[PDB]
Amino acid sequence: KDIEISASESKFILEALRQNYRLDGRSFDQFRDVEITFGKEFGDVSVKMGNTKVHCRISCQIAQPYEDRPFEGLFVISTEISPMAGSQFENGNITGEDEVLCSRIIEKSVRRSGALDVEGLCIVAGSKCWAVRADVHFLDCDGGFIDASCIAVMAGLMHFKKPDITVHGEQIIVHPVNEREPVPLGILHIPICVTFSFFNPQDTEENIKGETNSEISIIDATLKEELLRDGVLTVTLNKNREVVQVSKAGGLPMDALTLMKCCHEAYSIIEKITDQILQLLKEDSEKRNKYAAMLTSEN
Amino acid sequence: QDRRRLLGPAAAKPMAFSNTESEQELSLHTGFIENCNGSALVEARSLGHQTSLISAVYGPRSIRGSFTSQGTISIQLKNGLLEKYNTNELKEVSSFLMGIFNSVVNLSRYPKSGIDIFVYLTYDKDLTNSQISSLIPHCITSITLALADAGIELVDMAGAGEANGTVVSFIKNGEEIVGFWKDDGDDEDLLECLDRCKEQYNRYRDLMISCLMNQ
Amino acid sequence: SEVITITKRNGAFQNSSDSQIVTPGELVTDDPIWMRGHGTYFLDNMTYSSVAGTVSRVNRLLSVIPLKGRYAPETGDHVVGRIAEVGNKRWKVDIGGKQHAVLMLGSVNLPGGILRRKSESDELQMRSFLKEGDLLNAEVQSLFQDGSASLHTRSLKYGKLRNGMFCQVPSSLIVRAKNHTHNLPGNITVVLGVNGYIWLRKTSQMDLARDTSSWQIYSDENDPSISNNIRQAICRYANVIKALAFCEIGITQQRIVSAYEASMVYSNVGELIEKNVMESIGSDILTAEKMRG
Amino acid sequence: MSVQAEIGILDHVDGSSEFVSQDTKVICSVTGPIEPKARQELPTQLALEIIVRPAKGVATTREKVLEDKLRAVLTPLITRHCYPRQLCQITCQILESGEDEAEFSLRELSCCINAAFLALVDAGIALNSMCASIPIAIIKDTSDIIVDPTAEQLKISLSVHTLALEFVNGGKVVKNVLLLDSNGDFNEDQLFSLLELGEQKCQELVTNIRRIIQDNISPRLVV
Amino acid sequence: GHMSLSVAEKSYLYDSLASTPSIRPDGRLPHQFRPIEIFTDFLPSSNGSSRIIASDGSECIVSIKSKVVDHHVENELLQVDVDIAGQRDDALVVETITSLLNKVLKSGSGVDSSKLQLTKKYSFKIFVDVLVISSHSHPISLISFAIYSALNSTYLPKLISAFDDLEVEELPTFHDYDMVKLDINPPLVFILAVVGNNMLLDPAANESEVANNGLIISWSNGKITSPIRSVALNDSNVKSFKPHLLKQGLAMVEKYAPDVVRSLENL
Amino acid sequence: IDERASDLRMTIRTRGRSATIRETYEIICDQTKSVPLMINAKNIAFASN
Amino acid sequence: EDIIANYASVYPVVEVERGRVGACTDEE
Amino acid sequence: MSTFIFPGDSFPVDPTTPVKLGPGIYCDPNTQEIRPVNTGVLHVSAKGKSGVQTAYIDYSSKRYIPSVNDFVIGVIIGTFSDSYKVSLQNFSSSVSLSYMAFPNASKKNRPTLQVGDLVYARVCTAEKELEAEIECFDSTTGRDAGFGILEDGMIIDVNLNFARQLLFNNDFPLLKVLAAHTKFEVAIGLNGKIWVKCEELSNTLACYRTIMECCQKNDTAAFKDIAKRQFKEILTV
Amino acid sequence: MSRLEIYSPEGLRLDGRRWNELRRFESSINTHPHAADGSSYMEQGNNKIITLVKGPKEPRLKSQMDTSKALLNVSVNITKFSKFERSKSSHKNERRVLEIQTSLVRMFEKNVMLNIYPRTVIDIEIHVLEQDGGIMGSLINGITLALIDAGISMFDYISGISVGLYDTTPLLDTNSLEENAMSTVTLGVVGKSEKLSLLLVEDKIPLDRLENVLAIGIAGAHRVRDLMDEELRKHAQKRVSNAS
RNA sequence: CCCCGAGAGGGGGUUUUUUUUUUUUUUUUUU
Repeated sequence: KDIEISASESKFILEALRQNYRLDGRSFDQFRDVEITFGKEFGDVSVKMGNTKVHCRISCQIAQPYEDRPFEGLFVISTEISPMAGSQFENGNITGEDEVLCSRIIEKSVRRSGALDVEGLCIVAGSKCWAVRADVHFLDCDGGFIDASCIAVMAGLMHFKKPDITVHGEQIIVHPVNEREPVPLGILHIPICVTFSFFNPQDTEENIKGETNSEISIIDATLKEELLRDGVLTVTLNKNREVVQVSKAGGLPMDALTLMKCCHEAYSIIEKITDQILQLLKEDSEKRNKYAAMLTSEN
Repeated sequence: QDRRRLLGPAAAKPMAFSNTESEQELSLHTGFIENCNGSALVEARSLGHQTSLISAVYGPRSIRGSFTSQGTISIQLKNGLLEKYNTNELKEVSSFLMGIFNSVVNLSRYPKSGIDIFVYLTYDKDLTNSQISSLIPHCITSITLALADAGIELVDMAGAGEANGTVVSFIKNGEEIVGFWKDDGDDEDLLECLDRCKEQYNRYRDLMISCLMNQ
Repeated sequence: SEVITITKRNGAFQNSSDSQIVTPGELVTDDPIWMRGHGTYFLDNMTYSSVAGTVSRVNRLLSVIPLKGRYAPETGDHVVGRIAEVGNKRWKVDIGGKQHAVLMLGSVNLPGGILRRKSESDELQMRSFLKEGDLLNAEVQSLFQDGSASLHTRSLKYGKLRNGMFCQVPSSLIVRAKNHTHNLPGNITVVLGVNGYIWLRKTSQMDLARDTSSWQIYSDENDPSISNNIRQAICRYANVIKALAFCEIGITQQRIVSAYEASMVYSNVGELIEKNVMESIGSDILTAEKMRG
Repeated sequence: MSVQAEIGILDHVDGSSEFVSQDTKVICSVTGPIEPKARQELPTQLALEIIVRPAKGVATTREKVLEDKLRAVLTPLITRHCYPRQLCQITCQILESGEDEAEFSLRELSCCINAAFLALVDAGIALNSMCASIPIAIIKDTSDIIVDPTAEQLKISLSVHTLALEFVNGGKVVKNVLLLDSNGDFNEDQLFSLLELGEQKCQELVTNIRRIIQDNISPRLVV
Repeated sequence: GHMSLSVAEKSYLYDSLASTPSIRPDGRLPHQFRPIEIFTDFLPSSNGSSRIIASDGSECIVSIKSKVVDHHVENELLQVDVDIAGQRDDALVVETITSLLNKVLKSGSGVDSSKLQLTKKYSFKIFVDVLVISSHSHPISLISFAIYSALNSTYLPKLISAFDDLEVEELPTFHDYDMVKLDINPPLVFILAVVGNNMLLDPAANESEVANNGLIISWSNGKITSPIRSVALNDSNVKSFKPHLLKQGLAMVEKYAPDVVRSLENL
Repeated sequence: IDERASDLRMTIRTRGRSATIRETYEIICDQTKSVPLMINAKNIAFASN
Repeated sequence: EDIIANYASVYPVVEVERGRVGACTDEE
Repeated sequence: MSTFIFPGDSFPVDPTTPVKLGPGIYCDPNTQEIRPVNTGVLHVSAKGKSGVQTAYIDYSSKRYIPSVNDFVIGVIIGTFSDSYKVSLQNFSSSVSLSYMAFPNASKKNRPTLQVGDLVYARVCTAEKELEAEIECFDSTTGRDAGFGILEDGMIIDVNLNFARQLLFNNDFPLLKVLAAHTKFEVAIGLNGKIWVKCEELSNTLACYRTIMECCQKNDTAAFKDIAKRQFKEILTV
Repeated sequence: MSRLEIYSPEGLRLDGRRWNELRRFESSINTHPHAADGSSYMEQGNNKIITLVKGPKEPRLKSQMDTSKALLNVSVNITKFSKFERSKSSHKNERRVLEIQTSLVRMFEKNVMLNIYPRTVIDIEIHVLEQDGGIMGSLINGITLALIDAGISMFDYISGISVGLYDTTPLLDTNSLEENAMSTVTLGVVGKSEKLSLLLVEDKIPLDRLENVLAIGIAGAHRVRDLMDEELRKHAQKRVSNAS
């Protein structure tokens, strides 16, 4: 199912960019306000960027590690799309170009990067371990799925707490949360994705052989801006001033110095976002403790 | 494990057990599957090996893919309840069977049509307290019965026989050959196999005609 | 007697007048007066090539002729094609280009020719007249916007092919000419389609009348009486065409007959598929051409 | 029966909703009528594409049953003959089980029925009538019939029930019983006592739903 | 089949081939093969490799890799893997050829598996990976020639440790540089075409399209061996054949195979 | 299970520290002897529509 | 007790033959 | 405050009165009963209207369903012999626009439109079980047509209710509030599409942003004041 | 912690190369004339890649047909014998491979003039026979060469290269051993320009080092472009000489 | 806008099903 875009809409949105205008009123370098809401259970997190709505759920269960890695636990990230985010998405389409890319960006940002301490997921070596699962649910699409998911996964992992397990011999003793408190996960670093969208205001000839560069780049594009772009760049960083991953899979040829500028611009955003996540986690912890005190008092 | 089936827990391991010429008779039945156009039940019992397989013919039905002056035929073998064969080996027999019935089925009478023949290897017991070669003649018997039961035109009643890993299918009173199969076996034993298989071919053809008529 | 020829090689995957040349992205000129044609693209004054080939200057029209590429239909070409599909009131035929050519029901000469009244029925029943897989002569009547070709067979010269065998060479080895149907020694006739599709058949009465029944112009039936020599002649002619193609040398009616008589040195025909004979044959064709100058 | 629902929360869908009972939270979306795939096309009626997504993991055969039962409820509700050769996509994303999903799927099914109905209302699709669904359970020591049971109550239950009724005439007349999914050990007397008490709580639910629908939709319309 | 021909072309080809003096479209004799080119030892990462090019552009690449296995638990010591470009892994043609080839090169049928044994417990598992880049007919004989060439230029690692696990039980250790050439006798697979009463070796694309039937005959140790399979080269002109044709085919291979092997076993 | 199967624990080494994977006992089914399944016959229902 | 946590089940794979080839139907 | 209705509720009007059924109301082909199938406000026309009362239900919706005599904004997406393939709304069934119907139409004469063009078109025929047909010139138009291409400008997505109010209701302040700031043209489609153009892009953009904000809030009072903040922000640069 | 001298104090690497030198780069055009319209055999180090371009031609399904542009498809076949240790499973449906195929398509969609071939399809089949680091860069060079051989119009060359970062040092054209011991950056450079078609970083890289690494890669990619251009004119010139 | 007749005729501009997920080397502080 296709999204029909008129010539008028194509010309208007592009011309607006030539006049430093974007429809939502943002700034070319302006990232959308990210809202993070935690549910009752640990690992339940809802991320909202403008109209974009994503929900992540962290879960874990006792499992056996692979033969190759007897000291490491299991960790998987699911990002199956559904027609709920729009009829443009086919139900279960996990092989489409954009889907596989998004799936690979998140994987290289969280899994491959070792954001989660999988070594601390091991209960007994080569026998029993924890299997952490991150399920991302794309509720409403207005662009920026990759950035929304990376925040949803990370906020969830940092908010999630696994039940205490004591092990004797073969036997496993899964302590319920009420009897003893659950244990948080180990996070080595906090990866954040920032996606750039590129627009060629002129023709291909002036992009390939043109002297002065004039390609437009905006941060965190909406759906309309996303459907009219000529190239995409997703750069992942952390507060430690290091690039976790960069992916410009083809698209509009872009100047190297411009791509470097984007990486430095993204670093200022990931700093604000990371601190934001941490603060919302503290307040959530203070909220749960204050209610625990008001529950014990009256009790 | 699988999101489309219930395969149970993954830590579970299948139960493994431990330790502490001959005449052949077969049973034939046709037209017991209302779901399709033609069907057959072929059961054979001999020595330390019995076989119960079911064939089902679906056609002639519509073909999306291309225009055709003549008909198109597909054969698929499925593993049954307990005995199992390699998918490759089942594909190979399927190809061997396709070649045989492309010489027997009057394809000219079914333009832009598809005849899909299924053979279910339901119950194959090995009681010896490439085994697929001994099942081949029974498949041809089932497919021939099913096609005739379906009302699909055949040039002649195609039957076969097996002798020392050699399988050869005959038509026209055994005068000509519609398929030749040979695994293992010995050297320079072609003439002996042809005679032994033609004897089985003749016996199977008589029982088939007897089944298509009297029943 | 040799059962087969196998050529072996170890440690390697594979064996291993001035004309202007250019590659994609290379600057051809900076004169804005030029009209940019195929194989090129431009930005203001600069004109860059859009393919790997030789720079061509005809009048004020700068273009770059590609080294390689599929057969490009021109209006009026004599092509040989195979019916790929039949739909509606049209025939779609494989020529060997980027797209299938179309053959409307209107263009073809229906059975009974002029005399028969136009029939509603024929559009429904066209497959019988023609069907998937059939070969035929056709002329590129017109061209579509993208470049696709519309064919027609409104002539006795054009129509369904029979009484022979098909073979194909790269379209670059066959150029346009006054006529592409030629009579050759051995009572056989060649049809050299500009698209590279070639048809070799037994010489018919029409082929003789060209340089000197309307109900059966679409019959699949091969002539009942076709001698072995005619058949063994076809095999010989076909091999030599493949030999000329193997040398990357464009076929000629003269080159073909010359090669056919020169190949008579070899007793068995099946000895025309070997490379040595082709390499030697190719050089023979070329040296004579050099002598002709 | 203190449920809470919101209507029209999604932007890129014709209709949506978010139904919450206890800890069971389900968000639903509906797009239609739209162009159907060839294999989906029905010459005279509307084709329903019904999808159920679990709170944890990927969709398995379990959700395939949730899709099937949800189909039995939504199919007669929609005036399908109004949309021949057309499609209506209905997607349910269960956000929170509110029950042990390894044992029960009771509350998730009822919440999906209520949410799907609300999403159909929001989308403006022709409906023959209204509908409400509640989960019910029985306890062996207690002998009680508990409407809208908690997760802890389900653990000690002898039978679990999903009841969905079709209401007309301002939510006062039970037109039919769209779905009754009874599982576990129970007798004939328990069944009708269940149906009697179940019908009461269902009727109360419709009344509450009618309130929610009017409260959300009326500001959009004009007087 | 692959090639598309009109009814007229097929009729002309059939009559020409079914003639008592069988006339091939390229002028070949009923036992003449078309010229092929073979490259070997171009994949240093593998133990052995080959690349065969036909005259019609048909190309096949074979790779040979080894792995130390316990022959007490690993029944099959030689695994053939076929990959035809443009075809699914579960395609009918792919699996059939895969199943067929594995039978041709079984451990105790047409291959001296003794040369793969290292110790009393461990042996060399041979992985024969086939990649068909292009093919216009049944590539079974094409692949066979490539596998042959590859297996005759394969070099395996040499063992150092003792060869008696049962007692001393030493861990299998190998030399750092020396490799022993794999001495083995790879079988060949010939494919024939049946047009009327004539039998043709190495059927061309156009020839196979009009053929009434076909034969797949294996060859090892200077004699005919299983697998022997009749095969429909096409599906529109398949007919039954007289038994004498079957005996003619086996006889035809039996006399022309050594000529092929001789040109293939060149030093 | 075998009374005393020779296969015991399998030692796996980490980056300095050592660990031992617990000995896996191979359970074997009897070729002949068998016990009937204990079904609550009071609960066996039969289907009708 | 008679709670559901103390009961097991069988894992069934039901296949219906209707002359088609492909993935598992919604019926199965 | 209005009199809300829900599907399966009793229909107020009596069968003794001749009633023309509009949107929301359904006449069962089997039981012949008249019953509401949509949720919203019931509107019944006053008596004396030529002896025929028109009853319908105003319900919230955003998925357009083609009805005869509707002015719609379509986008050319296709070429078919004898007509254009045009899409009213994403994922919806395509509509046909014949080559025959155009402002200075001729059978020989042909339209210059190129796929991707916006057309102001009227839907003359809307069969339920057949592809929608859109005509630029209408017989009802009787020699006057506003139909044809829209050049440049910007198009806006809008729910069917908001579009209907913008086209038929003169008390809707949206056009007026946008006229007291700048002068531009507007095409209004009943399929929930609004086309806006001005002389400068900044003004068209400002109009775009206002219409969306006003469509979102649906508070009639807000727009004149809401519009004022929007105009100001553009000059912010 | 590597016990091998990845970069010795003498400025020499494990294979003998210095910091700045490309690996034997041997191209080959028109390798499979009877199998594709365009073909290229790439040997960049121990990397061995067959690339086939089939088209522009008629789509096999009219459902998948664009009337404004050609359909570009790329399928990468990483063979089970590409790496020292034979992989048991296939990589055909591997997510990593789907991303590679998608990436390559997104690269050449903005280079190949698909607009001048409407209602056609361009199928690109790739077979990786041997792998030894920088396989992505080699894939890019193989497609660019094969596409040109097919006479398919494009705006410019696209050269691919990989650059590793061992500690401070930057290593051009890294092999499998170097990639296992450090983070690498894969760069696709359009023509002689500074514009990147593909920027690929999959492992951790300090933000301060990234700009310098890009600078090395772009310079190296320009050399790859020259080698590709050189071998192409050589093949062209001979053909012109013999044909004319 | 396109093809065929010399003058308002005729012919064409290209729609729909098939097959699951891994992935490389003796405490504490200052000394």
